[PDB]
Amino acid sequence: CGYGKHNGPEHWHKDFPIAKGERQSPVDIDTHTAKYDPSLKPLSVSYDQATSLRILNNGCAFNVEFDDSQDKAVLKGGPLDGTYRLIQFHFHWGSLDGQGSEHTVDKKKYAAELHLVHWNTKYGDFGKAVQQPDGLAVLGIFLKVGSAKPGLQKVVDVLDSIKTKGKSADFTNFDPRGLLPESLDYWTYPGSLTTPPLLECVTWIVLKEPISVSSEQVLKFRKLNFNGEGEPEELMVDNWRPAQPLKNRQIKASF
Ligand SMILES: [Zn+2]
Repeated sequence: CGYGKHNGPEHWHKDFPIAKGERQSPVDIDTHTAKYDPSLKPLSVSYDQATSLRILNNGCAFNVEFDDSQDKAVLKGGPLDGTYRLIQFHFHWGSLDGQGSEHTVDKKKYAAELHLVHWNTKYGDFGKAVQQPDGLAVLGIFLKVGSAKPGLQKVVDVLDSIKTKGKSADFTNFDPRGLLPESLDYWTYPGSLTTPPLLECVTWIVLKEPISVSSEQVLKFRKLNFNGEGEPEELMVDNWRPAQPLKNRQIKASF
């Protein structure tokens, strides 16, 4: 995941030619071209039994990891067929409050974007699922800066213990329901992972309503480091891929 001046997103296609593929993410969501789809079934976010395990700085972002060895936290419904298990969430964010999201809405960039990553249980494990066109479902939630998000603060306050690449910390009993907005109204389209290997295995479900976080919460994201301990400091900021061509896809609205 290079995001620097010399290995950023514009360079990824040399190692990962699918970077110029037909169903790459993120995309700009043009709210006046998306169409309401009455065939969509209700979206079901079932996180009551979620079991968080750990938080890891992987040099790209930080991942909050879940126990996915049973259907404890699943996403169903919407555009999805079957059951998708929560494996981790992470964020992308900017150096400045006016940038950081991956998806855009009518070209608007948000300060950050939350990705709750789920895999289709029919494929047995995550690594098999990413090889399938319907392998993953990613729930995307925009972050704007305004009032503090109480449900995010436990995350913010462990970041000091995972400052550098390769550090992890115990992160049990975190409830990801605290990161959801009130409304589950969404846009959906077929896409890809937004970091290498950029595999075209994702059904994207992007919520229309952003959550608000405070300036102080996002400033703590920006104190993380892309580098490992003992290396020259490179602040973990602007870890987002810009919008990719929509090509032969239709974005559908649930509302
Ligand atoms: Zn992501």
